[PDB]
Amino acid sequence: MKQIEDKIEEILSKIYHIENEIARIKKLIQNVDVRSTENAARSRANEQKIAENKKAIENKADKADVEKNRADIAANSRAIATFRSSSQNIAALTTKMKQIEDKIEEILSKIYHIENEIARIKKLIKLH
Amino acid sequence: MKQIEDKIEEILSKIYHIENEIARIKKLIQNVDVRSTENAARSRANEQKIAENKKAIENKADKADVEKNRADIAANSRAIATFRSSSQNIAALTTKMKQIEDKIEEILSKIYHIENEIARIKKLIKLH
Amino acid sequence: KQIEDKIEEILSKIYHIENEIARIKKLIQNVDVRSTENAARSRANEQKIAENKKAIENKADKADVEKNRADIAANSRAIATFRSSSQNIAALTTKMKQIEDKIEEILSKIYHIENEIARIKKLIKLH
Ligand SMILES: [Cl-]
Ligand SMILES: [Cl-]
Ligand SMILES: [Cl-]
Ligand SMILES: [Cl-]
Ligand SMILES: [Cl-]
Repeated sequence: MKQIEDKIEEILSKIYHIENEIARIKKLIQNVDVRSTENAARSRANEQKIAENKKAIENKADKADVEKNRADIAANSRAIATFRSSSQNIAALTTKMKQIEDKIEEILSKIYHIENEIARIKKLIKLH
Repeated sequence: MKQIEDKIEEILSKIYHIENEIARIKKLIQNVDVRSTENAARSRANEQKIAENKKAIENKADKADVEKNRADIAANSRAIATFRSSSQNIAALTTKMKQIEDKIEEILSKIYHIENEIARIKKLIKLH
Repeated sequence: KQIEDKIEEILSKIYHIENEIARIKKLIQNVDVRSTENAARSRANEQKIAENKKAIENKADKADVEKNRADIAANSRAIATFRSSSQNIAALTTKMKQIEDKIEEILSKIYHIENEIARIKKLIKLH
């Protein structure tokens, strides 16, 4: 009788409450199902950006290569101070050379004066 | 007894529906769980791979150092063609030199013949 | 009889269902959170990737360093040649020295000659 109509009253109340929870549950699963797929795309985007970075790195030059170069550069820099000295030796060998040419033209002229004297002397002596 | 029966029927239909909805929820839920654990695995791997790239990046050369080297190299190259006309000046000095060497020996040769002819003049004088 | 027995069943199915729902709620909640973590982790990763992309925009390519390496080995090959030349300076310096010497040899021979001649000029005027 009414014990039944109370169990039924309880049974309906539970059922209605169960229905609200399911609706609310379904909603939540939709919220999370959508996020997890936006995450799956966000992470497949990233792993492909990273394979680009991995690649774009296989292209950038080592640091050891560029520290060899800065050594070999400073090596050649120093060799330029070893063979910058023998530039001012040229400007010194040209002025001395020139001096030597001047003295040589002066020596020649003395010889030609001398030769003229000796021509004179050989004549004076045969004229006796 | 035929209102208690109508409500009971309403419940049996409602229960069957709720059961069917719960089966939908479970497998749906399962899949979001399955997918979210992938996304987690994917995002931590990517984390590892991002790290790897951060290190590799650290072993590559900063452009500014490579740009230094370029400039230094060019300024070395500047002061190297600069010392090509140094040796241009040499080839003139070497020839100008051998022109002086050939003179000096001729000068000597005229001088030796002068000496001889003086020795002659002197001997000619004493005998008179 | 036959009402009481359906109601009995119904109450057992409700209880069964209440457990399924309370189990479902913590599954969902767990998965919700795991996805909120996944979401931030993947947003962070994209920020880190985006620091690596910006650190790649401050490094030199292989081509440019390869170039520098060639430019250098040239300047080594170009110098080394020129280095062999400039030993020809040392040759002019000592040869100039020998000359300087031969000239002072010559200059002094001449002065002794001038002297002899000065005497001869006089001796011939003395006849
Ligand atoms: Cl997720
Ligand atoms: Cl370099
Ligand atoms: Cl260099
Ligand atoms: Cl990610
Ligand atoms: Cl990266």
